[PDB]
Amino acid sequence: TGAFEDTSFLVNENTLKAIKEMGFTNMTEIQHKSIRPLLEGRDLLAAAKTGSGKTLAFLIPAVELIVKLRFMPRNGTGVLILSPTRELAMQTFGVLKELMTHHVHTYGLIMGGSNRSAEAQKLGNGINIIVATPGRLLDHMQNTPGFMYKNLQCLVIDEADRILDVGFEEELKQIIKLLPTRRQTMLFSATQTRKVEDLARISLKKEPLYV
Ligand SMILES: [Mg+2]
Ligand SMILES: [Mg+2]
Repeated sequence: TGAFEDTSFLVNENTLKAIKEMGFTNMTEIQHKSIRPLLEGRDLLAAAKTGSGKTLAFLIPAVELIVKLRFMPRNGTGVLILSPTRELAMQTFGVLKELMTHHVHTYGLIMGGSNRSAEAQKLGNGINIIVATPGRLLDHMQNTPGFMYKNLQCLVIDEADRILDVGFEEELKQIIKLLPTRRQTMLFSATQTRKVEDLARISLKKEPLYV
């Protein structure tokens, strides 16, 4: 039973209600493979491509941790999603926007070269789930002082191979280092590369692999 409605206990009803209003009925392969285990709290290494429905795969358990632990603007940041490009960062964010329609928790797109000071003032408020792009996020983490990440629960790395290709290998190593180690970490990459396997060691602990 790969339907979405059988994910009620495991995932908040307000999440399923939104997803039902998105027009989805049944889970894709990676969703079925990934969600159940990710809810339990395992670190995933996924060999996924765009079109697999991987976005929802990582978003459902991400929003779940934020709702479960009842995060507030007070609590700083909870989930951190990394995207190579602005196109994908925005893409993922639009989905997040749809999924958060029946939630009160704070979410924002702290990505791309676009008005740095307005983002800083925004993050100061307390943004629970953040869809971001690496190079700019590190800039906030090193320079924006009122940015709280100490409470981080989930870290998602979308299109890992594509992140390295745009030249963010060092930007990655430096965000991960500065992140609290007690966390769930998810790694999605279409192409299994030598470099990809290396930052997987840095990011993950003992992953359930999914192809
Ligand atoms: Mg660079
Ligand atoms: Mg991928």
